[PDB]
Amino acid sequence: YSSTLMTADKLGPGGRSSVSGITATVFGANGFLGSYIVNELAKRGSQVVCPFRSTENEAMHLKQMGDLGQIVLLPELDIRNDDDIKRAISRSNVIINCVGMRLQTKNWSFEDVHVDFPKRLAKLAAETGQVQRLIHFSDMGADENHKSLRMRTKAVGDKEVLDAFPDATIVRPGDIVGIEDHFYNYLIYQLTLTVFAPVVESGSNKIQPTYVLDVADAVAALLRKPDTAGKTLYLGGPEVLTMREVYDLLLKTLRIYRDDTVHLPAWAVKAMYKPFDSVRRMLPGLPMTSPLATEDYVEEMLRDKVVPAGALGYADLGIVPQKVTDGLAIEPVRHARVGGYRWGDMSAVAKDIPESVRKYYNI
Amino acid sequence: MIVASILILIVPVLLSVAMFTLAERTVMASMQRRFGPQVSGISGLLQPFWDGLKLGVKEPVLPDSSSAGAFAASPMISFVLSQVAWVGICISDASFQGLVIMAISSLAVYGVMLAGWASNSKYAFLGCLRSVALMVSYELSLGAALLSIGLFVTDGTGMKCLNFAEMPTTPQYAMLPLCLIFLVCILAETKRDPFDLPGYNVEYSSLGFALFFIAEYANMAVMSAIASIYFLGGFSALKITALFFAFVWTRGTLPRYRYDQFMRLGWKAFLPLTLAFFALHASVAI
Amino acid sequence: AKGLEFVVSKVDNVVNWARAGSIWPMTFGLACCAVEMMHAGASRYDLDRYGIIFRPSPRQSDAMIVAGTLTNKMAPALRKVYDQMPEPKWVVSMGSCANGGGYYHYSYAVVRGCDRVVPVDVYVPGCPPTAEGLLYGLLQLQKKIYRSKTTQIWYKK
Amino acid sequence: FEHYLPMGLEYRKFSPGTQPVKAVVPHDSPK
Amino acid sequence: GYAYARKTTDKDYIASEHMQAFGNTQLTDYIIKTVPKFVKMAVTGPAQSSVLYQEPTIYTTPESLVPLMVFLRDHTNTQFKCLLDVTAVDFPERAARFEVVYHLLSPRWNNRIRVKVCVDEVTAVPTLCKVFNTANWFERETWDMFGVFFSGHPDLRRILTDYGFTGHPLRKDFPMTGYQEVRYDYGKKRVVSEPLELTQEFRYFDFNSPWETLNR
Amino acid sequence: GTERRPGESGAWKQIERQRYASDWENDPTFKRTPKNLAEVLDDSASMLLLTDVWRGMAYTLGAFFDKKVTIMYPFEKGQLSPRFRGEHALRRYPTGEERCIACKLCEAICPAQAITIEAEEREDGSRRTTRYDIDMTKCIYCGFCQEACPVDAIVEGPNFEFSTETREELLYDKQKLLENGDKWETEIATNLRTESLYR
Amino acid sequence: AKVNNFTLNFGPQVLRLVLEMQGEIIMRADPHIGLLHRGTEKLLEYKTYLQGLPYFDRLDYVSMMCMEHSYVLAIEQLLNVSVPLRGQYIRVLFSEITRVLNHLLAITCHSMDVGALTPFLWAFEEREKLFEFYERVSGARMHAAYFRVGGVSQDLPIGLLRDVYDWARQFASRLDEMEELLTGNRIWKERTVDVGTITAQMAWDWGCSGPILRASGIDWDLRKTQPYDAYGKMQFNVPIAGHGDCYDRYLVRLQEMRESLRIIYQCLNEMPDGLYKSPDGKVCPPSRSTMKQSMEALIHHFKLYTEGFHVPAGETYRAVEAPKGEFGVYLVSRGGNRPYRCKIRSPGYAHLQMTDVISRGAMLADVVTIIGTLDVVFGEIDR
Amino acid sequence: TEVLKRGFPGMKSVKDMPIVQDAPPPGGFPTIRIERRLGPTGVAIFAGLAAIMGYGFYKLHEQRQEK
Ligand SMILES: NC(=O)C1=CN([C@@H]2O[C@H](COP(=O)(O)OP(=O)(O)OC[C@H]3O[C@@H](n4cnc5c(N)ncnc54)[C@H](OP(=O)(O)O)[C@@H]3O)[C@@H](O)[C@H]2O)C=CC1
Ligand SMILES: COC1=C(OC)C(=O)C(C/C=C(\C)CC/C=C(\C)CC/C=C(\C)CC/C=C(\C)CCC=C(C)C)=C(C)C1=O
Ligand code: SF4
Ligand code: SF4
Ligand code: SF4
Repeated sequence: YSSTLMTADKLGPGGRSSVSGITATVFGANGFLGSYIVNELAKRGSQVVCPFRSTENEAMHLKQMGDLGQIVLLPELDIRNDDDIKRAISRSNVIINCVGMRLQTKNWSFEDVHVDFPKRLAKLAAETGQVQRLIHFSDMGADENHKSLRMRTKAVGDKEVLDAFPDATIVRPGDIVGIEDHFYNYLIYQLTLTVFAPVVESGSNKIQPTYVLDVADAVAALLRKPDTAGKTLYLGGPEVLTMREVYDLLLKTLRIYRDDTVHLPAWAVKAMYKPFDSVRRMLPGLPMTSPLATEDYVEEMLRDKVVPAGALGYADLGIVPQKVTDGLAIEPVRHARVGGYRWGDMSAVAKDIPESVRKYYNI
Repeated sequence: MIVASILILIVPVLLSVAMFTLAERTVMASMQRRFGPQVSGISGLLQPFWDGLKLGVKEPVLPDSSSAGAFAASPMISFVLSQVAWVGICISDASFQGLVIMAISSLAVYGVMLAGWASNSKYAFLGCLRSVALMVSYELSLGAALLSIGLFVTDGTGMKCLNFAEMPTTPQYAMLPLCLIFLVCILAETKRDPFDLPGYNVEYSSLGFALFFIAEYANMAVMSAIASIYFLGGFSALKITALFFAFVWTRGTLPRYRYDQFMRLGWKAFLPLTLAFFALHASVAI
Repeated sequence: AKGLEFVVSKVDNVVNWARAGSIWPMTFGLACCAVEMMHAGASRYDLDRYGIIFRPSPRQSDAMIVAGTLTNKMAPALRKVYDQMPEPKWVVSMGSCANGGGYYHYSYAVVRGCDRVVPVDVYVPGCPPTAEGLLYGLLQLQKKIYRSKTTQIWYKK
Repeated sequence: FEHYLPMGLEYRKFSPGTQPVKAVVPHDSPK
Repeated sequence: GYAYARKTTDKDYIASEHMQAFGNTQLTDYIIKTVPKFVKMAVTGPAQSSVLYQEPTIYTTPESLVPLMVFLRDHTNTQFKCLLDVTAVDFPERAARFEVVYHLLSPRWNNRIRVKVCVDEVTAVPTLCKVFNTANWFERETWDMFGVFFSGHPDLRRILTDYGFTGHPLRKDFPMTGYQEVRYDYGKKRVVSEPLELTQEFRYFDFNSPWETLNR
Repeated sequence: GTERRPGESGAWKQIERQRYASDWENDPTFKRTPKNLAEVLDDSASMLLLTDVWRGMAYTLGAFFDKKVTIMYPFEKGQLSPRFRGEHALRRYPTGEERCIACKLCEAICPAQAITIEAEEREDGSRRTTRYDIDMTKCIYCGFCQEACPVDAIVEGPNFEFSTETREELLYDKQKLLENGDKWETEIATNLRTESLYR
Repeated sequence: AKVNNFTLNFGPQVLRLVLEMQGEIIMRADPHIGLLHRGTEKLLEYKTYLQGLPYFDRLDYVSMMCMEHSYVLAIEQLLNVSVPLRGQYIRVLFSEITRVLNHLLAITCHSMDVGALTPFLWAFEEREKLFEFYERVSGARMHAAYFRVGGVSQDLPIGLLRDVYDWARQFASRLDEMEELLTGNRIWKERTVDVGTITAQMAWDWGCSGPILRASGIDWDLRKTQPYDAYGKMQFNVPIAGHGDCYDRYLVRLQEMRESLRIIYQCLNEMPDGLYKSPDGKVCPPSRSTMKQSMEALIHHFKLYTEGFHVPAGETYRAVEAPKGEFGVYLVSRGGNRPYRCKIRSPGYAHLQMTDVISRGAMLADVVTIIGTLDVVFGEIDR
Repeated sequence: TEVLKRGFPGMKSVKDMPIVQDAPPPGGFPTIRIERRLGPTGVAIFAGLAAIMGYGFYKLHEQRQEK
């Protein structure tokens, strides 16, 4: 149980054909973070079971991630049915929950996804007896006294999970950056493609964004260390930034020479977002609706979302988190700049380059 | 009533474009001793509609290195020009109707060149100039052919015009070589065989691509109607079908030219021939 | 509720009829198996009869047919062309070489299956498969497209 | 001009699994 | 440039009697006597051209490969105009483990010949690019597969293996499956090379009889 | 015809050569200059007014009105022979006992190493396999295993329509191969009643 | 002026080309190959001689049995094995059927690359007929593994020669209707005449063979100068042209199809009765009835299907007039049941090396014509 | 062993064993065509074209006078 999870059945040096001994069930495996977690587990020789609700075309990318027989795909998942949850975890000694929601729909509310399903999942996990680890994902700004509904339902579900499954680990990362993220992508869709970009108040609320590969490494580091069972970890990058600094960094990176943002009082932003929030129910959910066009985002922007003092973070897992503002994490937003990424004139350094290279590049 | 007449014109144009692209597949198959589309609907009669609906739910690829406005504008410009040219064929009474359609078809070059400028491909820029050079080179022979045609078009009051309702309703036997040159010029404008070497829509997907092909087939139908008006004694459904069958028949049986080969053909054969025929017809018309 | 769910199910029926009857694949004629794919497109079997048009660019392509062996030198190019196709897309692995390395499975230069680089929907077995066997695999891919229900899944989100 | 596509029984009249005469294949020399 | 179409009738013959007799019997002795310093060893064996004859194999030093090949191309009795291939064979038991092999064809007199050079891993062989134009790609492939360096080549670079491939695969001490393998990584979004792992390792079957006499 | 003309030359060096020198008149594959009026009219009716395009057009129009060679799969099939090498299968005697006796000859001859065999003795003393795998994604469908088998246990049957959706469905074990043989036994026996005259 | 060359990358999608242009005129062409290099020469060292035979079907996979032929002949020469008469006739007949298949594909793929689409669809139904001929004798439409050391694998089934005669009775009509679309057409001539000219000195200096060599005025056919099996008995002509043109190669290839039809007709009438396999039981496996009834046959069946025959120590190079030129195998034997070294010589490897000197002075739309007229397949190029 | 396969009851010599193989018919197959087998005079084509164009020009003159 302690460190018998990672040692007792480990066969091979740890590549694609090796065996790690982990059978894991990842809920929400076709999502943004879940795909990276499923890739992290399967590449080391673990069997990963992936139930999903969507069409098979949106889950086909998970089939590549592991050797023959080690990626198991279970379509038509209904999380209101306990039989599907029971079948999906029936051979697993690790359960990882990445199921979450950002907007409400006439079929699904925040309590159904953040409260009721994690409680029933923790109960059915404790019923089996062979599940040695339950990794539940919540947010850094989760709080029971939060005006935003999703943060409050997330904290309530964290309490229910720690109640029903006492050794379950609660993971609370900050904003996650990546190619398919929900943080820079919507901010770039707000800087471009709109007449103006509203900023709540002065934009001085602080955040701690983190990289998706560091969170994927954090899950494996949690599975290694037995002490982290039953704890709560906050995952945040090495830099604390305000939203105005994030907007300035995106405007400098995109090479946009016209600041289209406008600072607005919070009541004005809520008055803008109110007509498309009283009609969010009785509707099956519309494409290209931003998760920033809600009052819950406005309430989140009136507070800090950072790692608390004395909390367990990346350093207790042995991980030095990568920088988010520069390097490989900022390379996808550099592709959306005006004109294209491109190299340059490339002629100052081609002086003492050999003969065929300059003609090959037509310099 | 004008909006109603234009929409009632637009409906058979798009229906006919779908049936043209199906009929091209099936006639090309029958020349090659096969069947062509038969499964998709009874006798394959739903294949263009499922192609259109498949492209409708297809993902639009917007490259994040191009200029989005010109990239969107190029197939829209092509489609709009094809529809406007059809309106000029059927919902006009103008004195210089053939000149109007020649002016519209001279505008159709812009979609190719905007696609070449917008998309950041190395050989899209290379092929757009070749396609524009081909269309530009054969437009002059089309214009000189129109000059030869207009020397004999007079209405009842005695005024010379290019009005389509004043054209005679008998085939123009005196202008058979000019008719053949006109048909090969139509083949050159639509980038068909044997001039199909240049493609420019290599970066387009879904309904922008669909707009490109609807514009191409509608322009082919425009030029077919124009040739039937000028040389075949009128505009009719049978003549449209027969000329389309002839174009598919030529596409089945011939190979294509090199770039410099059709450039030499258009600048050393077709233009001097149309100009010499214009001088001869002007000598006759005195 | 019953009427709107019935309409949504019929929207899936029509969309699946369109997508399965208009598959435009992209040819990777790497090796031996490409000749049988040419024979599938020829007059005896007539892939164009089923609505299949071979397309040169990945932007207009609906599917990928890997017909031949994949080497270590060719794998990033295949991956790059796969990444340039738009959604929804499928991959058909054809013949033993693309399926699992085949006769070159223990070589220093060959990728043991195109599964290792791209995800695959339908596997056609043989060395080479016959053109008629490739027709069977493509009809099976059509059957996979028929069971999809996209707007019903969207309606219950 | 000889026509492609012969009609019925003018080509492959018998299937190879229904050979009309039994075959006696030599596998050794009499010497 | 020879074997021009000259007879307009059907020819029922191959070669003439005197030249075929000279090529099939006397060519080894002729080459040895005319240019003795070029030849270090000769084998007359089972005849590349046909199953019915015998044909020579000439061993030479790398210092005289180019003059010997020029002589074999341009001499009036040995007009070997076509170079069919250049390759190598690895003999790890020898002090010089490589044998570079050149096959030639004479369209003038329906003959063939084989020329060998023995070198180790660090002795360069002179290029034959100036003598025969096909020697370029074959020497590039021989360098790629065996690591034989051909001095004086215009652009000796690898032609067959992967772009970053170090190692010469046709050596006897190189493994059949190699050292690295290739897969796509979803995290790095790139096709990545990794150390080799096999789901089923290769089974080596040792069939060789302890009564067999032919093993050399 | 295969004749050449000065002007129809595809390149530039020969185009420059034919218009500045009369070396093309010595070559016998060239068409000669017309000598009188009627020959000039024949040459002009060749170059202008086409008539070489029209012969190909007449041939393709004749093909438009001709017969077609398409079969309507899967309602109509192609033509195969009893020697056809399709899906591998394991066979039984008419009693119901397996023919295979674990000799490991088919595993030795397999050039792809697509066969994996383990065996021990059965509880009645018989020599039988406990594992018989065929990796169908490694197989090359040569038929050498069918040739090496001395008891006709492994065959390649007449089935070619066995495409799957997962690759794990193409790693056949012993039970599935016996199920294939139990499915296809009568057809395999009919094929082998003819092919035993030759083998 | 000081005009630098404009370079171009031509296709990842398996030929990669790096061109240089001075406008519309090419100055250099550099093919980058190895995208189909699967290391078959290394893998043949780990196979027995029967095990490594189906590797050769997958080298020139348009022409399979001709690739098998040279490997089999190289083994037979070192083994000192004689092939019986009927097996030699069968080998010649199926070699000529193979040549007809290859030339059909090569000419129609070339004409499709130029732009003519119909001859492809017309010729592939004839290709389907010849694939049925392959399948009826070997059970495989393409990778037959039919030619073996000492003869062929199985006898001809009863009823094959009847159908081969029925196909050969109408094949000349098919070739005739093929030439009505291409031979006297001005667009095809303007694409092919005087494009990529090869003289005789350049052909021999660049190691050319096959129909390239005959279109430059060289009378060289390996089936007439160094004959193998029963090719010396066959009566046929060598077609000769003298420009070195794409057009002349197209005409030579059509005439070679006619001559292959002539050889096929001669083999259908002179097919003898007798053995199709060599009676040396220590090389050739026994019949299945003999194996189930005599002890020596079962021992030889067991040993030939596990260890295989031992080839005596030595070396040879043996070549065959493959439909793309000279295909040769250099076999090195140390004495074991496995080849010590097996070098494969392919004609398309030498033909593709010439693209730098053949495309000079041509335009971009003539590169595909040059590649099509060299008749290249990258399985045999990239071994 | 071969006598067990091809021999018949009462066979006296090993040279009497039957052989039934794929064979050409007696007299062989009939001969086939191998080589290639193959318009109007340009004066005739030009005469027909001139006749059609002359009729067209006459009709043009007549319709011009009527107009
Ligand atoms: N920066 C971030 O993104 C942060 C994320 N988190 C939390 O971590 C998790 C990451 O989710 P992320 O991947 O980031 O965003 P996603 O929205 O991509 O994750 C959504 C996943 O949950 C599934 N899902 C949602 N609702 C349901 C449902 N009712 N029934 C079944 N499956 C459902 C989706 O499946 P389908 O695709 O079919 O909807 C998808 O697989 C979430 O819990 C998120 O709140 C924490 C901090 C920040
Ligand atoms: C070899 O040549 C060919 C190609 O290569 C050049 C091709 O690419 C294609 C394929 C591409 C196609 C068919 C796209 C172009 C045509 C379209 C989009 C059809 C247009 C039809 C319309 C607008 C009418 C259909 C809509 C209706 C009926 C409205 C439905 C509404 C309701 C039910 C409410 C074909 C067929 C082809 O032959
Ligand atoms: S699977 Fe067989 S036929 Fe297909 S490419 Fe590979 S070797 Fe060739
Ligand atoms: S048919 Fe060939 S590849 Fe398949 S199991 Fe038998 S020997 Fe192996
Ligand atoms: S199938 Fe035949 S050859 Fe293979 S182990 Fe069984 S008995 Fe032996």
